[PDB]
Amino acid sequence: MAYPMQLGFQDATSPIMEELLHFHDHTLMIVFLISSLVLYIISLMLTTKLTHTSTMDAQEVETIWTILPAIILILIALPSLRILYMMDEINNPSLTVKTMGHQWYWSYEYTDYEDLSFDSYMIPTSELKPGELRLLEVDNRVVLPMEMTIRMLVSSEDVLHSWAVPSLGLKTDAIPGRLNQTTLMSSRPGLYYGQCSEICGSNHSFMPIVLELVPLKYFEKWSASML
Amino acid sequence: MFINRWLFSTNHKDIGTLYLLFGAWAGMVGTALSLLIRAELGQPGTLLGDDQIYNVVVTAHAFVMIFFMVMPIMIGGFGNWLVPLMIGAPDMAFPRMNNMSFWLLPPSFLLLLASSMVEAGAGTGWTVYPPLAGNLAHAGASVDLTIFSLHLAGVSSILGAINFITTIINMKPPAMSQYQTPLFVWSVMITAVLLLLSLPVLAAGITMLLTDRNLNTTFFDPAGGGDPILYQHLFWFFGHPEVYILILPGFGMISHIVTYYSGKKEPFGYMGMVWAMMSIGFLGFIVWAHHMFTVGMDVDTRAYFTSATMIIAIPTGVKVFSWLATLHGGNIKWSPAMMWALGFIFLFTVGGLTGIVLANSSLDIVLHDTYYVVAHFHYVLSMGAVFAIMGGFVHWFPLFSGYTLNDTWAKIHFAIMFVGVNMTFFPQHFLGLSGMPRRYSDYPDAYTMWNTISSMGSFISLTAVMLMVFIIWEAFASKREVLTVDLTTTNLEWLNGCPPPYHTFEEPTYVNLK
Amino acid sequence: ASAAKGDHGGTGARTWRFLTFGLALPSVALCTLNSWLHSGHRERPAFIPYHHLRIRTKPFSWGDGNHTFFHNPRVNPLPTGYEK
Amino acid sequence: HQTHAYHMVNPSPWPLTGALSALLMTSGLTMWFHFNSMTLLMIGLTTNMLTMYQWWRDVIRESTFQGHHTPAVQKGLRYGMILFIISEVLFFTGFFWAFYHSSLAPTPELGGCWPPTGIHPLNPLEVPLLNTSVLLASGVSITWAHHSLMEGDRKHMLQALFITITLGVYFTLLQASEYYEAPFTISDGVYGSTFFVATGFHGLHVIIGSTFLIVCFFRQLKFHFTSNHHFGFEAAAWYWHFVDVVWLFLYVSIYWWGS
Amino acid sequence: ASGGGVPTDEEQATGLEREVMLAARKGQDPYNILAPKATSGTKEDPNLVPSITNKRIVGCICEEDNSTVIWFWLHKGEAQRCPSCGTHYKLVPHQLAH
Amino acid sequence: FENRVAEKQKLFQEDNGLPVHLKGGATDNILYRVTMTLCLGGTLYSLYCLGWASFPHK
Amino acid sequence: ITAKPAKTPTSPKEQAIGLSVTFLSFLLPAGWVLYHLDNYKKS
Amino acid sequence: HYEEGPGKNIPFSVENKWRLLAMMTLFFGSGFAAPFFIVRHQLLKK
Amino acid sequence: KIKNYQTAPFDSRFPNQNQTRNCWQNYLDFHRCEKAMTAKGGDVSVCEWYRRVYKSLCPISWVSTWDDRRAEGTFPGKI
Ligand SMILES: CCCCCCCCCCCCCCCCCC(=O)OC[C@H](COP(=O)([O-])OCC(O)COP(=O)([O-])OC[C@@H](COC(=O)CCCCCCCCCCCCCCCCC)OC(=O)CCCCCCCCCCCCCCCCC)OC(=O)CCCCCCCCCCCCCCCCC
Ligand SMILES: CCCCCCCCCCCCCCCCCC(=O)OCC(COC(=O)CCCCCCCCCCCCCCCCC)OC(=O)CCCCCCCCCCCCCCCCC
Ligand code: HEA
Ligand code: HEA
Ligand SMILES: CCCCC/C=C\C/C=C\C/C=C\C/C=C\CCCC(=O)O[C@H](COC(=O)CCCCCCCCCCCCCCCCC)COP(=O)(O)OCCN
Ligand SMILES: CCCCCC/C=C\CCCCCCCCCC(=O)O[C@H](COC(=O)CCCCCCCCCCCCCCC)COP(=O)(O)OC[C@@H](O)CO
Ligand SMILES: CCCCCC/C=C\CCCCCCCCCC(=O)O[C@H](COC(=O)CCCCCCCCCCCCCCC)COP(=O)(O)OC[C@@H](O)CO
Ligand SMILES: CCCCCC/C=C\CCCCCCCCCC(=O)O[C@H](COC(=O)CCCCCCCCCCCCCCC)COP(=O)(O)OC[C@@H](O)CO
Ligand SMILES: CCCCCCCCCCO[C@H]1O[C@H](CO)[C@@H](O[C@H]2O[C@H](CO)[C@@H](O)[C@H](O)[C@@H]2O)[C@H](O)[C@H]1O
Ligand SMILES: CCCCCCCCCCO[C@H]1O[C@H](CO)[C@@H](O[C@H]2O[C@H](CO)[C@@H](O)[C@H](O)[C@@H]2O)[C@H](O)[C@H]1O
Ligand SMILES: C[C@H](CCC(=O)O)[C@H]1CC[C@H]2[C@@H]3[C@H](O)C[C@@H]4C[C@H](O)CC[C@]4(C)[C@H]3C[C@H](O)[C@]12C
Ligand SMILES: C[C@H](CCC(=O)O)[C@H]1CC[C@H]2[C@@H]3[C@H](O)C[C@@H]4C[C@H](O)CC[C@]4(C)[C@H]3C[C@H](O)[C@]12C
Ligand code: CUA
Ligand SMILES: [Cu+2]
Ligand SMILES: [Mg+2]
Ligand code: NA
Ligand SMILES: [O-]
Ligand SMILES: [Zn+2]
Repeated sequence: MAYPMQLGFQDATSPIMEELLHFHDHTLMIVFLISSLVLYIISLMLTTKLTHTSTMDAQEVETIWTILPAIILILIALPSLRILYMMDEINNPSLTVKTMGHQWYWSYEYTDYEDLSFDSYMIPTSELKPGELRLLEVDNRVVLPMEMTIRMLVSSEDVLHSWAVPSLGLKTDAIPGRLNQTTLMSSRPGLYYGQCSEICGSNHSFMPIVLELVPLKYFEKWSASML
Repeated sequence: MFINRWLFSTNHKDIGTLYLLFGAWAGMVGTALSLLIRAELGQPGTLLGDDQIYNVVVTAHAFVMIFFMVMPIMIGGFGNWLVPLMIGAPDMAFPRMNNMSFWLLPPSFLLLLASSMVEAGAGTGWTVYPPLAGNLAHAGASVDLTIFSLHLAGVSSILGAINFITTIINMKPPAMSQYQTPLFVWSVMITAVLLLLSLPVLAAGITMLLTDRNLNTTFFDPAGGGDPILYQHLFWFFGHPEVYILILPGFGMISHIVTYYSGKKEPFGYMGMVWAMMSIGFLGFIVWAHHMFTVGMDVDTRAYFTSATMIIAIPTGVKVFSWLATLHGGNIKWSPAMMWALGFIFLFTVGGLTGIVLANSSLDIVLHDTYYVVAHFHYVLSMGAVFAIMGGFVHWFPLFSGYTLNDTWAKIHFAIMFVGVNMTFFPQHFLGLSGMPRRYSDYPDAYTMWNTISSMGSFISLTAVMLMVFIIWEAFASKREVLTVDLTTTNLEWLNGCPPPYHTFEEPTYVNLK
Repeated sequence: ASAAKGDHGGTGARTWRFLTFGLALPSVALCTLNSWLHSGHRERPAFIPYHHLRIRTKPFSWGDGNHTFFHNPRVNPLPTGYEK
Repeated sequence: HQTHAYHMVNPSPWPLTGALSALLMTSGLTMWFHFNSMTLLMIGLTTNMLTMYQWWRDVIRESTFQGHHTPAVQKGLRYGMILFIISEVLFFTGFFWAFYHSSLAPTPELGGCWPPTGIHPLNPLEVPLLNTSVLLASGVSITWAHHSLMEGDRKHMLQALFITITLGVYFTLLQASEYYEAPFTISDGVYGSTFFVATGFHGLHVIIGSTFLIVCFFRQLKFHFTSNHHFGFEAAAWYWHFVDVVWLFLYVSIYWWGS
Repeated sequence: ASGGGVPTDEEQATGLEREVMLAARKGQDPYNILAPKATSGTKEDPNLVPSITNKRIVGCICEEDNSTVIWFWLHKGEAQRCPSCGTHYKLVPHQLAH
Repeated sequence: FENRVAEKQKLFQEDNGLPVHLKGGATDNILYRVTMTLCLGGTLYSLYCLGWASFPHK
Repeated sequence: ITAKPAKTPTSPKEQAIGLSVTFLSFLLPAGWVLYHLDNYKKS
Repeated sequence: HYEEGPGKNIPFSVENKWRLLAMMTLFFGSGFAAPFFIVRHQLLKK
Repeated sequence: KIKNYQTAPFDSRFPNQNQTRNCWQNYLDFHRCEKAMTAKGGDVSVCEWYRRVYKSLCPISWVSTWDDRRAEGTFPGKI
């Protein structure tokens, strides 16, 4: 989750999101190199009574400042596309959990072995236990075994939603009659929070997502208690 | 006379003046919505107590500001005034069809305002994606009225695009090559061509949406074998070219302003600036699905769409560096317009860079539908499109009106406007990384400080808008008439005096073939 | 291809007039021979109430708002099967 | 007094009556779809016809009678009309995209196959082949009308232009027939949707074209067109090839391949 | 397959379209449909600029392929010069339309 | 039929200072007022209609 | 650019007025609505 | 014919600078008010 | 006979993010199998894999609906 006065990305919970942090660092570093440079050359251009209003040859400098940006772009593209093709992969996962968007809640379906399905609604604000976070807590969390490659299949039963967990670097749009797949791999236990990321109507702000990542042992027992 | 002059105009100048009044008005509508967005978000809790209304206000805000403020002022307003004057044409190719381009917009606008009045309004976001936008989650006439509002604006812009092209292609001096027309005209011809190819697919897209909602087609409804994704492809096929349509006339005006206020006879690298605007125009048509990086298209398609989006940086860069090069060794006049132009150059670049961050389908996973995307586009639109509009306006106001603005007041107006937009939009960068979604009427407590600061910024920008009005008033109140204008040798538009006569180039320019 | 003919000599309308009566219309009449001779009310299809056809997400703005605009009772059933 | 060859146009109300009629028609459709009433749509369609009439009336008045259509003004109208056809090409391109989108990747709901489980499609070698031969034939017959007009042959210009309109009208009845006789509807999922929205917009263009030609016919009856100046006829011939050509793609894409 | 009945521009052309068509025969351009051919633009051989008042906006493409046109008003009287390359232009006023 | 273009030419080129949309007699005036009347009628009626649809009915 | 003097000069006091009127025309009607929200939310 | 020059090529009189302020104030005024009154309108239906 | 199921394995036929069709295919392959065995003296035992994979990937509401339609006879798939 986000803390007060946060500037950057949520602390990474998965190796994908680690790679995005480092990649974001790479890219933002270049973005600083260039925004600084333009600012400097503007102030350079505007601070000298020296004039030269006659014509200037165009076809010479225009090489420097077409080629350099293209070499700079490849320096961005390569790492970017590596991380993309990594996000797909032959992953071969232990477990497959479906999520279904509704106006306005998520339902989860663990159907590998038994027909385990539950609704996961936002705790209202008036009903919060002391220390429980406004707009983020759910009645029934998504319990998942840690350090396991899980398959998430996202869909909707009404309109577009979008299943996001920044902490894990997951955003997959929920589309009716479509089964979108994303893989999940929490490197640690914990609670890890997300919110609908497509405008689904009146209550788009208020259908959040909580991952409770415990170990396999405690997952098995939870599954059987939710049937 | 009032009627024959102002309802039946066949005069590019008068029609231009009509467009400027439309945009200025619509602009106030657009602005008030923008404050209603930030008042709701300015503290934790729900202010309107009805989130469906918040979604309507957001949706209206983007339609108004895109189609009824930025597009009319730049293409309708500056375009009709200047294009004919800059190429020594007595009017536009179709002076009467041109009047219909203008008169379609009031009704177009009425229909949008109407959509928010009836039922619970179109709380869809300006993308209008089904099924939310469909006849089940948005039953009633709100969305249908939004669709028609768009149809009318669409036809209007298509008819104007035909006019600008035809005018620019066919009504130059016979001696005059295309490679001899100023950069602003180029910019409008390439914007005209974008409108021509893009707006017809929008019309197709939102018709198929109309018929889903009213004629029991299933273009987009999986029940009959439809696909919500078909719509996003069609929408965004137009959608991306539209963002370029919105900035391209801005590049024209800056090119002109930066050149004029440097006391150059011409912008650095003129053929480069053409090549760049044709390049942007062209790459703008092959990049659209960077808007669809989370819908579950192939990793290969996502790789392509990433790699293709990145190349736009090259041509766009040529322009940034050509402007800085135009400044080089200038006799700089620190006019208000020049500050607007310099403000743009830097603030557009920042906005252009956050766009390059978003280009990565890997990172766009974590950034899509967050305030990073809002931050990116408010930089290139509120500090890009709007800074070019302001610059253009203060620079050419005396050509239109025959009166001068108070430079000191205009300089104050820039300084207030510059602080506001930056305190408003910069922090939203953090909101994005920190994972605050778009289209939220309320936020986890953590997000409070930046929303509080962002919203205060909005109120500053408003004191700038209210002042600009007064400034326009003071110029008309005081009536200081233009005598003299520098650099008419290389700015034909000024050459007929301020303001120019009803009919200019009764007798065309004399230009030698040599 | 070139098609298997000639002219290009004295380009009259005469040539296009010759192509209109000499190929264009005869072709129309052959396709008309073929067409008004294959025609014969396709023994109508059988009604299975599939959920991906006879869609009704909002009543049409005419009739009972359940009949399409060129409704042929003989080949187009309503969502509840064929009429009298 | 002007010493350019461009047309400064008389203050005209028709741009306004055009915009207002555009409001009445959109408001009318809304009133019709949502609050079952045509009154407005009725009003809208009238002010639109009236506007279109008087607007194009003034253009003929301006050109045939006042002679403002110099070689320069003429050029402009060519560009204008090509640019206009181009916007239509992109407009149809939406409906082809939609068809190709759905036909190349049929969903589970359709039986994961094209054409969908339960659609008894039309045969392309029956009337659709007729429709094609009729429009292709009208492409020859108009081309003959055009050559007759430049060789200064009145009788044959008209004769050839009549055949054209007749073939164009023939098409329209055949299509109206096919529509009625078709065992599927616009309501029959994405097949119905892609089929009737596309062919329907194309059919709508065939009527605008037939109308345009009929306008050029009566103009010719009254001797408006010269041997060497007849832009209204040129544009109509251009627009007729557009309509003919859009038909071929519909025939090859929707009727043949997607069957 | 031969017979008349279609008017010619010669017969039926009218107004400004007619007058352009008549001027074009006599090799004239009273409506500036054609780029005028430059003289050497010396003081003795100045570019004759027809006008129908006592001033006309002259545009000068001083050197070929130059993207920027130099514009200035040419007034009746002693031949004025391009401010940029100094080629000469002189207003030969009037008639053009009787 | 008879070519009468050159007659229509001389009516429409007459220097009587009417705009082109009125230059062809009183019929133009009539047709032009019918158009404008219907437009402004329908536009008034449509705003009214819009007034009705902006408030709800049970 | 150079102009002739103001044909109808706007005095410092005339500007205080115009600015005040201008500022108030955006604020009062907005403020009236914004101020009375509680009584719309619960009608 | 139509009048030309400063304060004449516009659909509004700038003859009186206070009538002008009155005009300008209703124009931008009504524009900036509209959304507030729409929002109200939507709150008061329900 | 080649069991120990945890979840559906990766499938080279359905390699992208869209698995709509992987659900679809494995559902038919099942009810196609299941029909072929019962109606020609055999056992449904061999069709088990296809049921596991469709149960894993397919939303309950999708299977629920398709089952209701096979019953109704309005199932658009060739079984
Ligand atoms: C310089 C520029 C110039 C521009 C020029 C522009 C002008 C355009 C015109 C010129 C263009 C030329 C193009 C080349 C020709 C193309 C040929 C073609 O495709 O037609 C095949 C097509 C094949 O026939 P078919 O109907 O499919 O037969 C199979 C059945 O459907 C089977 O169905 P079933 O199995 O369900 O049926 C069961 C059975 C029931 O079982 C029973 O119980 C048996 C019942 C017995 C039925 C009795 C039938 C008797 C009919 C025979 C008549 C023969 C003599 C008639 C003579 C009369 C003369 C007026 O029914 C039957 O018996 C079926 C009988 C079928 C026999 C075929 C019918 C005869 C047609 C032959 C005409 C070919 C002429 C070509 C054109 C030449 C003119 C220049 O031919 C035609 O039917 C007509 C073609 C006419 C030419 C059209 C040209 C223009 C339009 C087409 C252009 C191509 C498409 C464009 C897009 C492509 C993009 C790449
Ligand atoms: C208004 C709120 C200000 C917030 C203050 C931050 C508090 C610090 C806590 C005290 C700090 C505590 C340290 C905690 C470590 C956090 C690590 C992390 O994960 O941190 C992640 C951070 C890393 O970013 C930073 O490292 C912050 C950079 C801030 C830039 C300074 C600009 C200040 C503008 C002034 C205010 C607005 C008015 C003018 C705006 C002018 C526009 C630039 O998040 C980002 O990725 C920011 C993305 C910004 C993208 C925009 C790029 C273009 C901007 C223009 C550059 C011009 C260069 C010349 C420099 C020229 C100087 C102008
Ligand atoms: C005028 C408006 C405008 C302009 C010009 C742009 C320009 C760009 N935009 Fe943006 N954009 C929007 C308006 C605009 N955009 C809007 C409104 C949305 C949201 C749509 C919605 O959801 O509502 C959006 C969304 C958007 C997304 C989707 C994010 C998401 O939904 O998840 C992406 C992804 O690539 C993107 C990228 C870019 C890029 C690469 C450019 C490039 O054109 C920028 C090029 C400019 C520069 C790069 C700076 C100048 C160049 C240099 C200094 C050269 C050197 C630089 C380098 C080598 C890096 N934009
Ligand atoms: C040109 C486009 C444009 C402009 C100018 C603006 C202006 C502003 N916008 Fe908007 N905005 C969008 C385009 C624009 N916006 C789009 C496309 C979206 C996404 C919509 C969606 O989610 O569906 C959006 C969404 C959006 C959101 C997100 C809502 C949400 O997702 O929850 C927010 C939040 O702060 C916001 C804020 C602002 C603010 C504070 C201003 C202003 O205060 C900035 C200051 C600028 C001005 C006030 C303009 C001044 C100029 C004039 C008044 C014209 C003058 C005329 C003449 C002189 C002739 N905008
Ligand atoms: C005979 C050949 C000529 C075809 C045209 C004839 C009549 C209709 C008129 C014009 C059509 C205009 C646009 C296309 C829109 C809709 C599709 C119409 C195609 C059609 O005609 O489809 C019919 C249904 O039409 C229906 O519902 C009719 C619904 C009537 C409402 C009109 C359409 C409403 C949508 C208008 C949107 C306009 C947007 C354009 C904006 C301008 C561009 C920017 C098919 O009949 P069916 O019984 O379902 O199947 C046959 C079964 N035996
Ligand atoms: C749901 C319903 C939605 C409704 C939306 C429709 C909106 C409005 C409909 C009312 C408009 C109809 C009135 C006719 C318009 C006539 C335009 C015309 O004919 O324009 C001509 C030029 O364009 C040319 O040729 C080339 C351009 C010709 C185009 C003709 C007009 C097109 C109108 C419809 C465009 C739809 C866009 C299609 C693509 C999506 C003439 O231009 P003028 O400046 O007049 O003359 C100048 C003089 O030199 C002539 O002597
Ligand atoms: C000038 C041409 C330049 C050459 C570039 C070539 C590009 C495009 C044309 C090729 C179209 C065939 C597509 C072949 C490859 C994809 C096949 C396919 O089937 O694509 C389909 C979509 O294509 C569709 O209709 C797509 C429909 C077309 C949309 C493409 C955008 C272009 C439109 C603008 C053209 C305007 C120019 C005017 C033309 C006269 C469906 O998507 P899939 O991903 O299959 O969904 C199922 C997945 O689960 C499988 O993994
Ligand atoms: C049931 C029906 C309802 C449907 C609504 C639409 C209705 C009707 C549309 C029919 C179109 C008829 C067009 C009439 C045009 C007449 C004007 C004309 O023909 O004008 C000509 C110029 O062309 C010009 O402006 C060019 C004029 C441009 C014409 C283009 C018109 C296209 C219409 C498309 C509009 C709809 C698009 C689709 C929207 C869904 C005149 O110059 P010339 O011919 O050289 O003559 C001069 C000589 O006499 C002297 O030597
Ligand atoms: C961009 C160009 C496109 C512009 C928009 C096109 C306009 C389409 C108009 C369609 O009008 C139809 O609607 C009527 C609906 O009332 C129908 O009659 C119906 O009305 C009767 C009277 O209530 C009913 O009883 C009957 O069902 C009857 O079919 C009738 O077929 C027809 O007039
Ligand atoms: C983002 C746009 C908004 C910008 C912020 C607005 C700044 C202040 C604008 C002033 O407008 C309000 O001020 C009064 C409160 O100070 C209100 O008094 C109301 O309440 C008073 C009691 O406080 C009564 O005296 C009055 O009768 C009256 O109804 C009044 O209605 C309202 O116009
Ligand atoms: C040749 C052409 C125009 C010259 C003219 O005829 O006046 C010029 C205009 C802009 C030029 C391009 C731009 O300067 C940007 C590029 C600069 C690189 O150094 C070469 C390729 C590059 C892509 C240039 C190639 C070529 O010289 C262009 C395309
Ligand atoms: C009216 C005119 C007479 C010759 C002339 O006007 O100079 C003639 C010449 C060509 C004639 C047309 C052509 O012969 C083509 C058609 C022939 C059919 O008899 C139907 C009428 C038809 C559409 C004719 C109408 C009319 O009689 C036309 C137009
Ligand atoms: Cu569900 Cu937003
Ligand atoms: Cu884009
Ligand atoms: Mg999104
Ligand atoms: Na809030
Ligand atoms: O011709
Ligand atoms: Zn010179």
